[PDB]
Parts: sequence; C-alpha cells; structure tokens
Amino acid sequence: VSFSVPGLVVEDMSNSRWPAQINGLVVRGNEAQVVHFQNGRCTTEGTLLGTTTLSINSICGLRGLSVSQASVADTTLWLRVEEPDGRPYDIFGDQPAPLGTPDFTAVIVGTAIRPRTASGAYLHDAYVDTTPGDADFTPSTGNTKIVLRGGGSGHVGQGHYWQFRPIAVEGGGSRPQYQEYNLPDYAGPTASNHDLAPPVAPRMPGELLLLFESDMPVWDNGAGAAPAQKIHCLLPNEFITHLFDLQAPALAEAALLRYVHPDSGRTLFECKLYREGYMVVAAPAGRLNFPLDGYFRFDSWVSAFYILSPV
Amino acid sequence: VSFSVPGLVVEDMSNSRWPAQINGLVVRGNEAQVVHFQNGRCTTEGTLLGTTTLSINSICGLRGLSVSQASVTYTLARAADTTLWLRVEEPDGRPYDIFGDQPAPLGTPDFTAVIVGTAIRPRTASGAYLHDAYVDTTPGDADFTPSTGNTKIVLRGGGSGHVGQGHYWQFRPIAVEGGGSRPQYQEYNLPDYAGPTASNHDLAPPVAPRMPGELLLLFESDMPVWDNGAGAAPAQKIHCLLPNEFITHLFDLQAPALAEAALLRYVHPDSGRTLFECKLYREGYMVVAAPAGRLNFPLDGYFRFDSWVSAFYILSPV
Repeated sequence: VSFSVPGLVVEDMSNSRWPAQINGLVVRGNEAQVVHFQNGRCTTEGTLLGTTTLSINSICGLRGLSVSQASVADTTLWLRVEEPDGRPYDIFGDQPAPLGTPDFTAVIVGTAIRPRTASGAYLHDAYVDTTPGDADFTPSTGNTKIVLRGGGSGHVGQGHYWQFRPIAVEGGGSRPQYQEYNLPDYAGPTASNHDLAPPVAPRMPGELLLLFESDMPVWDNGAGAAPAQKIHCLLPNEFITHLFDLQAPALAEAALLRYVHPDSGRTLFECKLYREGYMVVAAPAGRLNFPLDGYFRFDSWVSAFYILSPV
Repeated sequence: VSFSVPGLVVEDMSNSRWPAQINGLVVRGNEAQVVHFQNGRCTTEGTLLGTTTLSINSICGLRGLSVSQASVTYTLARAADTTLWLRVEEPDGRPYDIFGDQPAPLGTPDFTAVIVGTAIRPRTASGAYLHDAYVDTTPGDADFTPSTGNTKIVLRGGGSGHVGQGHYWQFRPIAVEGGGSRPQYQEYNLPDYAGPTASNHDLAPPVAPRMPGELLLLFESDMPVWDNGAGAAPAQKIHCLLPNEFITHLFDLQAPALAEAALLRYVHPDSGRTLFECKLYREGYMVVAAPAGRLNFPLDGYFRFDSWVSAFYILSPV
C-alpha cells in the first residue's frame, strides 16, 4: 500500500481538537510548554493515539448516561462517561480518557443535550471546568460533572443519555484562563494521568513545528470585551481519516510533502511529515503568509537528516 | 483511476446536512414529499451539487460581514430580541455570486424550521462576542433571503450595541424549535431561499428511485430540540444521502462512472461476512431491496465497492 495525503485544499479542512474550519497556518517555536495534544493524533501509518476519534462531532466533548450524586441558580449533572460508539469506557485501558475528551484547561461553554428521552427531548446552556481549580473533572475515573448554567432543575434524573457539545471557552478578567497547551488532570486532583500520547518536539536543527489554526470563540457573559482566541492542531481531520483508512507502512522517518498552489502554477513551499504524525518546516516562528486554497502532495520518503528548502 | 468508497465504519462517520454522528440506518418509501436535499449532494464522480461544501463546520449555517438595516407572548418575547443583518459569503470567505450556479451560499440550511444556535463574532479587535440566536427558515418569515445576498439572524433576548456593521459573523446550528405552538420542523421541505418575492434557482435535482422494488437508504442522526427549557417536545431525527467522509473521498478521487450504479456490500468484521448489499447510483444516493423502516444492523460495519452494475441489476433483499 503506497502512501499518500489528501488532495483537499487547507481551507476545506477541519480542526481535530475543536469544531472549526482551518483558517491559518502557523509555525511554533520550542516554547517552555511542550505540545502534548491528546486529540488530533495520528501516525502516517494510520495508528490513532491518545483520545483521538474519527467522529468529528465527538471532538472535545463528553457523552453518556446520567447518574445520581451519591452514586459518585445552577444545576449539576453527573454522567457515567462512555465512548462515541456508545460502548462503555474501559477504565484500565490504553487511553487517558474517553475518546474526544477535551485535552486542555479552561472553562468550556457549550450545550448539554438529552436527545432521545421518551418523556421528551431536552437541552440547556452548560459549562465544563477542565482546570485543576475544579476537583470534579474526572473522566478518567468513569464519571464527570457538567454544570447547567442558570437552570435545569428536575431534568437531571438518572438513566438517560446526555451529550455535552462545545461552543466556546470562557474569557474575561475573573474567569479561568484558556490554555490550549496545558493538559488537564483527567483523574482529578487526587490521582495521576496514564497512557498519554507522547510529546511533540522537533529533534532536527532548523526544523520547527507547523500547526493548523482555527478561531476560538469566547464567552464573557454578553460583554463582548474579552480578547479573541485561537486553537491549533497537528493534522486536519481529513488527514487523519485518510491515513487511518489507508493503513500504509512508513518507509522512512518522514514523507516529503509539497504545498501546491494551482493559481500560481507551482509549489510554494515544502515540509516534512514525520512518522509520529506532525509536520515541520525550515522557517522561523509566526504566522505563514500563504493562500489557503492550496493542497499538500506526497512526493517521496526521506530521512530525518534530509535538509528542507527554507519557506 | 478506479472507483472506491471509504472503509470507515458507519458509527465513525458524520451527517452532511447537520452536525452529528451517524447513529441509524433507515429505508424511506416514496412518500408525497420527494427528497430534495441541497446539502450532502455529491455524485460518484466527485461532482458537488446544490449548496454542498467540504467544510463540515460550515454545514447548515450562515456567515459573513454585518451590514446596516438600510443596506437591505411571541410578540412580547420578540421585543426583547435584537436583529442582526449579514452580507452572506462562502466558507472560504469569497463573496457569494448572486447570479451563479447555486440556490444559496454553500452550507445554507436546506429545510424549513426555526433553527436555534449561536451567533459568533470571533475576530473583532474591540473584543470577541457571542449570543444565543435563532434563524426562521419557514415561509412565515419574509427575511430569510440568502439568495439575495443578505439574510437575518435574530439574537434572543439581547445583543443591542453589538450588531454594528463591518464585522465578521457566523451562525452555527445547535437545534430546532419543537414547542407546542411553534413552527414545525420539516427536514424534507425546501425553504424559499429568495424569500416570498422571488423564486429559487439552480436547485440540485430531486431524489427518487426509478427501479421497482428499490427504496432509498438514508443515514440517520439525532436532532436536538429546543422548547424553552420545558423538555416536553418529542424527539427528532435528521437524514442525509451520504456521510461527509463519503463526499470528501469521492471529491478527491474523481473517478469516472463506468455504469449507472456501484454495487456495494456492507461488511461486518465480527460476523465475518456481508450482512446486506445496496446500489450506489451515480447521482449520489443509495438504495436497497427492502421495505420502508429502520434497518436493524450493527453500525460497526463498512461499505465495500465490488463492481459497476446497470440499473437493471437485481439486489438481494435485505
């Protein structure tokens, strides 16, 4: 099985850590906080890592059956968390958390949805605090908490299927900071993480990480004063499904890709997609100034010692 | 270039008319209302039709720059609302061509209902903003007019002072209204894209199986319902001809059709065999030799292409 990458242009593709179109290409330096994404992790061989799911609608979310408090103004909701396919989450399995679980610290605003109940369907505005400031973000233990904002009393009875779907993160002066590079405590304050997908840092000199950018919406209680935000991922969802389906064996540490712009009738730049599923370019940190209507094309397998032409 | 379909299991794939995982397979009969979807339209050769976009996050939504009004019980709750006016554009940010080959901008909602969601103003230098919102796509609202280059978004209960012109906005769908005396959600009913005054144009063609004993196979998802926190409205579904992963697969592949339909087999790894077979017609829909109603098969199986066949090929019953 010969290797290949999707022929879709970048602005057609989507973020694998957040529900959004890709609208930017940026190069990140080797900052103190190392990239440790749990979502959007796929090898060139199509091996999924961390909490990565192929179900785009399950990304950065929680779903499962409601349960009572004792079994574990606003209204609290308790879920026994499960996988996107509906099968139960394996506590002592090979994952730090259920697939699609948020992989960063913030207060995440969104909707709590109870779609199938015979007594009638329900939804309400909700938020999930994934910072260590909240003791009850514990999806690694099999249960987690969701807060229904301003209402929801009488609707959180046990035995019903719920979903939390993300809309935005909180911003503003006295709200918890949104830190997309900061991994949460999946097991809460009392316990440790396990089976995390490995850190991403370029080994070779002169090679920096290339990230796919999206806008990150911000909630500030209707003020409209909080500063605009971004969120990033190693590979687009369309890349991940392509590789997973293909299951092509890696023939070298990296695949040399060229970014091809039909209008310009030429290649604009080239990059290295490493076996571990991240891209690098010989370029300094910061936003790349290229049109997003170009696509990546695979040309050959190269070693880690291959010297890229500057961007 | 040989034809093929994705090897992904069904419960891994997503709906091309709504933001949701696929969780059902159902067979629809030839009802009075013919399937006329504008989103989720792709031929087996990878030709996109209607308002179909490859950007899954732009599906059933509206985006563009804000504009002034001059540029363009129920009554009580309405007074508390704020209207937002957008000059609609494509997902890539390029302007909508009013006299182009589309009934509306790509990703526009293709059914009549009140759609609840979020109005997002994500990049403004003065600070980012969002608010709870709804879009009335029924002929009951004169101002759903995306075909004309402008449409309306209603901010529920607030938003005054935030709807100034010149800023980038998005409307993203969360649910449809379902309350007792609220507009009906009718996923098979095409909206008036130009409003009451003008007619639609360049609609993707109707879908109805020609061959006898063949009914349409649809991919089902849950549809969330908003009823102002009552929780009494009955549960809903939404359907599509092909999953998003099918559409991107065909678009990238660009394989020429060698016959009227592609014979697909549904393969279940645990059972170690094919469970049923179907026909994927060139026009981009699937059919099966089966009566109407929900199919009872596990969703951890995948479709596999076996050969090109004519419309007269007789499928084995499901």
